Amino acid sequence: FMPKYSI
Amino acid sequence: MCPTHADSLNNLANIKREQGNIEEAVRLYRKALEVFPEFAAAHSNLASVLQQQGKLQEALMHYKEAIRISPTFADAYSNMGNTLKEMQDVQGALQCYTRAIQINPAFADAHSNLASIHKDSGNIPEAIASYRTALKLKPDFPDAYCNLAHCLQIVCDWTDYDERMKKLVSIVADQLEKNRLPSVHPHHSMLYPLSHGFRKAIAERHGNLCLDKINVLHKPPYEHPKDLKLSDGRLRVGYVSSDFGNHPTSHLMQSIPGMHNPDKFEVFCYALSPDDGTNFRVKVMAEANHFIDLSQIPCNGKAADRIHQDGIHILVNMNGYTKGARNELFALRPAPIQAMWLGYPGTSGALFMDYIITDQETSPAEVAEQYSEKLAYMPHTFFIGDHANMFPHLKKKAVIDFKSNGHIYDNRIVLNGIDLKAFLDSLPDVKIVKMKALNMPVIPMNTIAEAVIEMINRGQIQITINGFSISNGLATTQINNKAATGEEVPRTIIVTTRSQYGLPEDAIVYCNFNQLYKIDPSTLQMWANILKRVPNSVLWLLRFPAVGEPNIQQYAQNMGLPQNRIIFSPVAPKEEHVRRGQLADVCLDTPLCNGHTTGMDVLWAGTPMVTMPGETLASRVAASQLTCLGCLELIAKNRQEYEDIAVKLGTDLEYLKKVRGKVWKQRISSPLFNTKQYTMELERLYLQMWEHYAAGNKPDHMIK
Ligand SMILES: O=c1ccn([C@@H]2O[C@H](COP(=O)(O)OP(=O)(O)O)[C@@H](O)[C@H]2O)c(=O)[nH]1
Repeated sequence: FMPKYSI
Repeated sequence: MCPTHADSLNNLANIKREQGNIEEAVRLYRKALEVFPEFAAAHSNLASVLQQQGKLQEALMHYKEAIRISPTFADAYSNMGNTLKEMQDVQGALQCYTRAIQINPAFADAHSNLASIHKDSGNIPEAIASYRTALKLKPDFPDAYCNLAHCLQIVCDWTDYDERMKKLVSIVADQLEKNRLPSVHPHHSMLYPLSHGFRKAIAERHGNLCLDKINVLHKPPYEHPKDLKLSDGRLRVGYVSSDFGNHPTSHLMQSIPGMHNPDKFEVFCYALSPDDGTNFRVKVMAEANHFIDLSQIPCNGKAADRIHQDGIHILVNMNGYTKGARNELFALRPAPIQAMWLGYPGTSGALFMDYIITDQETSPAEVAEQYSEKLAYMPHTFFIGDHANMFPHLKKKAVIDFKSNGHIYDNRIVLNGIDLKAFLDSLPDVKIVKMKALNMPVIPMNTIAEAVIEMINRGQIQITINGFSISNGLATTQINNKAATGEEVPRTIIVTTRSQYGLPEDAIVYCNFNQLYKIDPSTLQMWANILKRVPNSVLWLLRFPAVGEPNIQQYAQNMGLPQNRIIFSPVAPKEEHVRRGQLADVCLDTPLCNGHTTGMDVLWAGTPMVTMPGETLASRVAASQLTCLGCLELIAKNRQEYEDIAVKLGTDLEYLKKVRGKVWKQRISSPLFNTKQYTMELERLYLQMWEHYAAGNKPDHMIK
């Protein structure tokens, strides 16, 4: 469940 | 026994059948077959009209004969296929269509019918391919043309859009003159620039298909109640739906049966669908005074009888021309008052419907000519949603401040949870931002914020902080399937972030989570104008369906937008869908056909929605929602005004904060999401309808 980019 | 005797009967009968007297056509055809049994064309024609009469088992026997007698009879294979499809044997229909095509490769109708099976099954490209084949083979083919048009609308292929719209109108106009069943479906007619007159005429002709199917039952009129004496002063309301289950309709009105006042009302839910096992069905079954599974009573005669025996005063049609409808029930008039409500955003066009429940904003008197029914106005909006009950975890949010020395945003990192207050009270340092009752807790960037962010970034399912369960908002389905669908309220705290969906952290997000079929070229132009005037803003859309994305991205490039200006996300479970609306700044409503359920979904997240109401019911719902909410500044008189409002909300961050705060307060404070108030107003309206009937009046507009 990966995000499209890193905060 | 003679062949040309029988031949003559067949021609006499294609005559009666052409006129429109279906009943005599049958008697002729049947004499033709006593005279010449091995008469393929008679068997095929008798079968065709038996199918219209809904005598499928008998039609199927005669198609089989036609084929036995004439094995090259592609036409009979094609119509036998359609009979099997209506009988739910899609397997057998498919075999019929394919066999027709092998025997006669040049036979267009079988290609069209193969396309319809694909279309029904969600295979839109496979449908487009077969409709295109049918039209190469037979270029004047309205059924194929209009179904291809709807396929193209669904995937947002706007090749020759204006010419296509012109031709759909032309086909409907020709078909209404020439007295055929129009190839445009009434539900689809809201999408094309037909006249109000034409849309109502299309509806009326679909209604008449029910009359053919109930005339074969030869039932007399029912005696209706004239008073409330046998029901103890209680008005008997019958809600009829194929959608008591996991369907939008239930996500709107599942609380209403239970909220009816037992002193004055007795509520019957007539389900047209079997129990799908979901809590939506459980609740309606549990809370209605009576629940009747009409799926177990396939005969419209016996089902209408059952309604009539229950002694219904007002029967409410929640399907209109949608999948699962049994309008035959309503055509048999088992109740003295029969009302359209909520599920179908158009007119029945039919004599057997008395009222449509709507409101002054949705259906103003100036456009009454588009409805065959009398208007019955609810005081605010006819629209309602169960969001207060299904999604109470979104009544309050908190955020994380991660920019630190920068902005305190309300929609980049969001926490929601029934136990959020307790989790916050366990934290050392929580800034509370007053909202010039209401306030947004702000978790500062401590090591706890880092752990939450870590979870989101590593894509972990969940973590634990001070004993509280913290869920990744992308994993709701693994943690609690029932919470994901809206059947349960989530029992964890859920984190939702722009990073999860690839939305830019430093930009205005304009969302539209509708099905792409509601977009036309003009709408995307409007959106492109807004994006060009609000640099770095993005438009957030859904793969709904996915094959629509490349089409929209292409039209957008031709408008001069780089690819990254439109961001597509997959369709999600109900709860993720409603929750992730919290990430948007503004929602841009589709003027062609508004967000309906979708409108209530974005407003529940506190997301302002800009709409331009048109003339159709379907184009005015979002404005009706917004006037009830109390946000008249989000309603545009024209495209210029729409673009201006959108652009103002994207450029003036102080105005955006004010309008977002308005929506966030008023979703609770206004009537829009108040099921108890809604039910009580619906009750006030039911009693008007009834008093009017009891005083011996035919139905008339109810505006007071
Ligand atoms: O990612 C999404 C987008 C939408 N929906 C739901 O899918 C249904 C769409 O129904 P429809 O197209 O009838 O929307 P309406 O026309 O009522 O706005 C609604 O219940 C939405 O809540 C969803 O679960 N996930």
